[PDB]
Amino acid sequence: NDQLVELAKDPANWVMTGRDYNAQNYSEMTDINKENVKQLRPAWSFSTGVLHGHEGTPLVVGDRMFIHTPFPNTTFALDLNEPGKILWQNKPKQNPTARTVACCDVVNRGLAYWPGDDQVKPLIFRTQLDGHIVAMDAETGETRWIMENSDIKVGSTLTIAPYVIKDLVLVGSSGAELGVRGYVTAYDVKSGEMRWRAFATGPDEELLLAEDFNAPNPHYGQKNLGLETWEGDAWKIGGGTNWGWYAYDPEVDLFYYGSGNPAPWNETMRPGDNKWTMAIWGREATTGEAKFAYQKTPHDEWDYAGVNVMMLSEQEDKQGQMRKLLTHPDRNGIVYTLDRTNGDLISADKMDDTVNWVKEVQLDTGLPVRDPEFGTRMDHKARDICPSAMGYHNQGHDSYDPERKVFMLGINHICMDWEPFMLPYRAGQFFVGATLTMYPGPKGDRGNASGLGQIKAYDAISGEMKWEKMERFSVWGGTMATAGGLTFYATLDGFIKARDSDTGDLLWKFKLPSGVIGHPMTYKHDGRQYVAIMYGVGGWPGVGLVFDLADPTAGLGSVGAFKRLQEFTQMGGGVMVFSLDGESPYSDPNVGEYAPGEPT
Amino acid sequence: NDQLVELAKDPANWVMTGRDYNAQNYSEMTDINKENVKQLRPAWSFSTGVLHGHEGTPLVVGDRMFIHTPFPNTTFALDLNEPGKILWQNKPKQNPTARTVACCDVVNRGLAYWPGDDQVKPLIFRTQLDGHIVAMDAETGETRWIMENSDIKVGSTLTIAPYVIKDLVLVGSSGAELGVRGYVTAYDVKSGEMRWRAFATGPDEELLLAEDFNAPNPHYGQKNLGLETWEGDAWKIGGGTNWGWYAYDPEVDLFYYGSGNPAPWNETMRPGDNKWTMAIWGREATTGEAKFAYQKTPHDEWDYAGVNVMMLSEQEDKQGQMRKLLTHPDRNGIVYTLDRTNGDLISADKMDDTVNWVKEVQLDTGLPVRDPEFGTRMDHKARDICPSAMGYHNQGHDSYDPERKVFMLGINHICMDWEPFMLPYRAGQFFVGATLTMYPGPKGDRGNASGLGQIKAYDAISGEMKWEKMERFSVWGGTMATAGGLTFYATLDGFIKARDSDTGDLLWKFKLPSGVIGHPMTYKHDGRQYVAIMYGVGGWPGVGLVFDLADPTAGLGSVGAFKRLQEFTQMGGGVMVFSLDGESPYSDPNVGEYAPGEPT
Amino acid sequence: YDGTNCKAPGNCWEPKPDYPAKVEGSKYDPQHDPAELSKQGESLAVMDARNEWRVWNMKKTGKFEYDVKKIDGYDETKAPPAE
Amino acid sequence: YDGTNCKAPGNCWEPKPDYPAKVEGSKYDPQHDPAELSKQGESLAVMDARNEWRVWNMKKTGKFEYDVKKIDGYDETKAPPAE
Ligand SMILES: O=C(O)c1cc(C(=O)O)c2c(n1)C(=O)C(=O)c1cc(C(=O)O)[nH]c1-2
Ligand SMILES: O=C(O)c1cc(C(=O)O)c2c(n1)C(=O)C(=O)c1cc(C(=O)O)[nH]c1-2
Ligand SMILES: [Ca+2]
Ligand SMILES: [Ca+2]
Repeated sequence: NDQLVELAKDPANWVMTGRDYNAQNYSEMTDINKENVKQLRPAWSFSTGVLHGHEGTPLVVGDRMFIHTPFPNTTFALDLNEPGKILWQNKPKQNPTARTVACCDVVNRGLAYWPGDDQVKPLIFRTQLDGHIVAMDAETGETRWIMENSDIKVGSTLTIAPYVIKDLVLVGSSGAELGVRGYVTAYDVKSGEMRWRAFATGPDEELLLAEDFNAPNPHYGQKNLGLETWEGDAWKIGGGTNWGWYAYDPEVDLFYYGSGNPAPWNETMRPGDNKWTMAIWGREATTGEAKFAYQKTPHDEWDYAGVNVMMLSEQEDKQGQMRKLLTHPDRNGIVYTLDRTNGDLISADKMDDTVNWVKEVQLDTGLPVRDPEFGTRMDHKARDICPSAMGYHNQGHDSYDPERKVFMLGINHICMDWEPFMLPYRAGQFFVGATLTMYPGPKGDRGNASGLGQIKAYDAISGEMKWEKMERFSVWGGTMATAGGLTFYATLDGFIKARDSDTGDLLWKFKLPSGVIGHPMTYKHDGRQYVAIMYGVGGWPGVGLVFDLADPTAGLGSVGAFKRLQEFTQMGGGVMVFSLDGESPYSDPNVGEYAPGEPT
Repeated sequence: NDQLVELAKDPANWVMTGRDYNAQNYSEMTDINKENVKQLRPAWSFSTGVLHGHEGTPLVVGDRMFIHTPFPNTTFALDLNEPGKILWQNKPKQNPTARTVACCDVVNRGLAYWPGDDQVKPLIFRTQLDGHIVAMDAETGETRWIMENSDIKVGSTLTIAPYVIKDLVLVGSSGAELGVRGYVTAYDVKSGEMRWRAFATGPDEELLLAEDFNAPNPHYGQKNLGLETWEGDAWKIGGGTNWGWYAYDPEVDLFYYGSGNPAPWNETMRPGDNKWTMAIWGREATTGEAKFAYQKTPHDEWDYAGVNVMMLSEQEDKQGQMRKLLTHPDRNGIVYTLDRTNGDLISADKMDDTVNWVKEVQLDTGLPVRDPEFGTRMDHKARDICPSAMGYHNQGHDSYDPERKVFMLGINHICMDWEPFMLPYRAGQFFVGATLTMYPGPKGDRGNASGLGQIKAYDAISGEMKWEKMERFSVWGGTMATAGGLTFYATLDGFIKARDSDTGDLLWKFKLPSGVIGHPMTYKHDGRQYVAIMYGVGGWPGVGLVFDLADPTAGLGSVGAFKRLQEFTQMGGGVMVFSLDGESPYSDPNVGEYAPGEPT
Repeated sequence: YDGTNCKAPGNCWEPKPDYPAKVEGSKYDPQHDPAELSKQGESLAVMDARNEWRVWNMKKTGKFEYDVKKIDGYDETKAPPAE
Repeated sequence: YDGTNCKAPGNCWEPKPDYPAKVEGSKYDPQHDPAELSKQGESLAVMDARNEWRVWNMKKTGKFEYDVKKIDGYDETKAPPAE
């Protein structure tokens, strides 16, 4: 959508997940910088009325901030002129059974916005856990349409944030732990009429491939690999769901995203490279046809679901030429960079030397050289594999500083013990088939279950780490960088931190009500620069805390790794907003005060 | 307790509900005052991880802050040296059936603290909705003992905060809407052994009266009134439960508290004065024997439960006689002042001229001249009664400024339509018997349903209202006054405000995550004065929002009166602390950061 | 009924115009079931009962137990041992 | 199985030492009931079907309706009118 890129040029709004189509979570504003970040204070706050994981970030368009929530996923609209008033709220009615088939908490990653045209005013889009995608008028919040995308009767839910391109709203999918075959779908923003749908496994007509799919890199694989890499009909239940993020290049009209892990976790029950799970996609937006696809993890064996953030940038080649790129910090521990117009493999570095499932990735063949000593297989218990299923990087939406040309990566430092087991597939039931035991990586404190995270500034071309810092817990919510030389992010233990982008020094922080798992956002209102972030620990890291568990292997093996978390935070939910000296529309006490008049 | 009156002398501690036995919610500190107040910013915050109404106020004792919460009532302890750490938490296992017999949300008003002695260490006391009273080691949070005080099987729950005097802890009672006969019980802080117990209705022996009960004021009534002001055995389910607050004068060794309303609400079903419900009590802390008692509302007809706050002061009569007083702003819309040693009725004014169930309170007889046009009775729908069942004043624990000699009162402006109906009493089932329609008083906007609160500075002796200010919502959570000329209080629409104690002007306010129903508090730590408060709307005014009610008569009639509350706030739960420029232990970014290994 | 006409000190209730002086035997007679009106008291008795053993056991053992079923010497129909 | 010996472009899987090249027949045979493997596809089919009716009704009526049961002319076995 052209108007959306136009609206993104104004520091006034944050119209989509990663702020703009390049998904960089970067702001050109310098009001808040290294010099004055010490004076950053809370301007106002808002509780969502619901607990559980609060992922994603709010959207700002003019004098309005849009807030999504975890189950029952009610959407709120706040008046920025006086954040105290709630313009509107759309609260749906869902079958609480949907909560039953959610693998990793009832989270939701965000909303989407369509600029509207001369026929239909601006619309806000939301996805619901129960499988529905819905459109609502942005002014009043009243529902325009609703369509069914995923059936919870088969363990198919929705947690991903909808994404708008031109006149299409994209809807991903969740449920690989339930054996759901992954698929992305495009609906018309106005009618909600399905324009196309593309699966991650099976025949090439369901895979939706362009006549010249993977032509620039034939070795990546091309035709009929959707069936050929699976034994029998196993692909009908082979995951591949995309619940991560998107990116889009309007110039070549290609949006990018990653397909998830194959089902079940038991690798012995599914021989083959299981394509096209664990792949990076380059799909034509209007038609949905794939121009290229690169499988990062052939025949997965660790649940390295490849749905992570896709950050776009234009940097200089290692041979000295300007290349249009795509950087992607994967769950398997590798940070991939490709020519986003080719699928050309340019960089594939380990985010931490401790990654041991792979010795290295060959840039000429693109194949990862597995280290047999760390794979998984029936009748065997692999140990100290890194990364763990939670990966060295999860759902967190990171950022890129176009000026310093570095990526601010929120990393996880977790490894695991893994032993699979046989199990039948019953639609609607779980189809995992593996027992885990997770804990801190070699650089952490496995003795005390601490030191499970890291944040680093990475250079895609040189593959060098400008600076690295250890965090007590995994930095799960992503990051945001600004022209002010600051890199914001939040922690699971309750803080929003601001670091020096050049040195990685901690310049400021605040103790929010609860841990964070969403990414920071920034907008400008009434000539003032605000920084907002959501809080409310949850997601996979918090299932133990959230669902009061004690078995260390419970929560797909996450409960153990995070048993200490509860000593630093409890559940929560809301959005906290900051500014210099806590300046807000309420600095003048009277603003908002009751005056007999009419409805406030 | 003596050392308790001592710790109270140090501005670093807030050891009990109203800080000290005089229960004035007054601060001697001036760091924050009429000047700097505008530079007050959030220093840190904590999420309780639970929802629903958050009443009461946190207790601080040295380097620790204790926090109570609504069902499941789990207790927390924070390290003030670095608030991000949770020293300990005690989470009980209660029968969820308790929620079933709670009339007005599953709230809890506070904790109690016992300084400990050479035998046993300091103790933290809590009450649980399921009727248990429990002691815990204030250093580890380990349970010492738990006793059964209330039975939910008969509709008897606990919401009131425990109270410590000498080596005893007082436990109140809740359940009048379920026909529960009220009674206060005292236990040994160490053994948890029951010392005494006094009921509010029935025979003098169970009432526990002193040999000279009311000798000073015989006209108040004396022997056998708890049996003669009732027909037959009606008193066996009369109510009079005390769930408000206490006050204590160790000089005369007497504590004070107000007894609740009589059951049912259908007045026609219980003819008689209904003593001793709706009374002010003066009992010996060691025996529990009453020295005096005054019934403010004989034969209740409006649910003006007389359990409100008891603020002790030492002022001068109108005859120039220095008297140890007690001011009490009751639900009936009258604020009373008696001699806390004698029982003499010094003052009894109308908190607002709209009160119409009474003409006036004759100071000589001590009787409320009723106005038949505003009473209730079977087969009659009374209209426009003020105050409403919620009263012109509720559970909010207010404050008194010794120096300015005034009382900062948080008032409600709600009237109502009332209609009784016959119904059987069934142990464990609701026993109300009345349909109500509440709405804004005459001084508010009844068309738009706004303007239901007021904040006024009241002088007891002169009976004057220094200043008055109107709020769009009932100021429901009490107030706090400081030596700096400031009076803090929070609103239901989610703000914590500070007004000029002399002019009542609004000098500052902050938009908290959710509305407030508890009172603010302050303490000095690390040489810095902080102002903490709890947010999380709920309680009676919020039952409609918390339980999703749409019928205007639902919520005992509160739903219709607060139907607009939903446009200003959602549920929440936590505590937020403030200070000048929000300085805090974390002003040094590196405090509490991950510092593994042996640094030094 | 203005509340001033007191039958005696501390007792000033008077039937409102057109209402009985005694509800028993009137169209307003609540007719409460005594069996029901006594449940509260019975409930307090059992709790105090159980609580007695909780206080005793902790003194005699130095440890505290809530579940009376796990106290040595407990008996529903019997008070604690004089010790 | 190091992942570098490909049977063809994009196909580099090999059984680990001692493990079958085909699970069918081996002791690791999943034996997926075909009835089960079909639930998903069937589901998408019925949802897409209902969506067509939803889309059709808003276009013809002018107002939106989610519950197909309340759509004038809704027939579970047929697709909306070819118009
Ligand atoms: O198989 C799937 O489709 C799927 C879905 C989701 C989801 O929608 O939350 C997660 C996962 N897998 C997953 O493997 C995982 O690690 C995970 C973490 C989270 C989170 O929000 O913290 N969601 C998910
Ligand atoms: O008579 C009782 O025992 C009883 C108990 C309580 C309670 O437990 O808080 C309330 C009430 N009554 C009551 O009438 C009322 O107005 C009320 C308001 C609230 C609140 O916390 O906002 N609780 C209660
Ligand atoms: Ca997964
Ligand atoms: Ca009551």
